[PDB]
Amino acid sequence: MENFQKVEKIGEGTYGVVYKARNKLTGEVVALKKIVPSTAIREISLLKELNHPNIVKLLDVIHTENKLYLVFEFLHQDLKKFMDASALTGIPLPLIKSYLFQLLQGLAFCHSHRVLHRDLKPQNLLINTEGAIKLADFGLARAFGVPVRTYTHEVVTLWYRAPEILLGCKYYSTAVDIWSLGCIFAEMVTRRALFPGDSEIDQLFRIFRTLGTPDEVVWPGVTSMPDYKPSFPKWARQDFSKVVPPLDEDGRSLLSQMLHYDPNKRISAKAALAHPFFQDVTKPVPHLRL
Ligand SMILES: Nc1ncnc2c1ncn2[C@@H]1O[C@H](COP(=O)(O)OP(=O)(O)OP(=O)(O)O)[C@@H](O)[C@H]1O
Ligand SMILES: [Mg+2]
Repeated sequence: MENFQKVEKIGEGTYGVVYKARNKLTGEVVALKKIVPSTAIREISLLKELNHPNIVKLLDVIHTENKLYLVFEFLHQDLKKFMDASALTGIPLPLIKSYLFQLLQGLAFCHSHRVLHRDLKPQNLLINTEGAIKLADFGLARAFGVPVRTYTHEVVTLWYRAPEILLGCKYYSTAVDIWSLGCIFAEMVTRRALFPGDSEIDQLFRIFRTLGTPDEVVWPGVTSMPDYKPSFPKWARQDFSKVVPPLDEDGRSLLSQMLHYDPNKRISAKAALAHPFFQDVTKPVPHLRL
């Protein structure tokens, strides 16, 4: 830490506080996260080689006196803040599409190396002035554990959690990050979270009320999951024309496949990049005021 000057406190999250800092020798402006168990050091160290332009770069790992400091590339804004700033107008569709496309490329890269994010959400999607968007904190949930409250006792967002996780599947796949991104895609288009649950049962029941209570027809094996109960109410599925209205039929087809109940059938990131929705994809630059 003596090599870094804390410029400001950016925020705090699940695992610790994040500061904007300046490297006192390289001159570099970085984001410093102050979070050590053996398995986590090893796991965090492999993240250093998972480099991709749509993944926030992990520059260095500082393990000192029982404390762990992760040094990241710094981006000027997160997607929650961008959404809140664009609320009156909504993010134009071409930027939504470009962002979704780029995040899918990030996901196909990590997923092809068998690494899952596990906790995608707007705060973990960072943007710059050029039109790029990157996934932040990739791999940290597996490296450290995912607590019900943050280190600041603040609540864990359930809004983007895939239903297999909520139903108690222990070994879920890379399909959980596709569910999350699907949820974030719907939220960019409508300017409202898709499933804002405020407890596990609330989250699950918000899914069931839009997508229909899953059964053995749509998801073979669902009724035998750990937290599955035969007493769950039976709600009908709703039309995506009603769920994300402005979106065209390519968008709606892609989103429903990203929200498939059965994780084995949900589209993978690589097939999603070939969907017809991305046929006219471009890379606009956002209106960003730093
Ligand atoms: N590399 C980074 N560059 C710039 N700002 C960042 C960076 N990483 C995190 N921040 C921002 O700082 C704030 C704190 O992030 P942090 O990761 O602690 O919590 P979170 O993303 O909301 O939750 P989680 O801890 O589960 O990731 C968030 O708004 C995040 O957007
Ligand atoms: Mg984060």
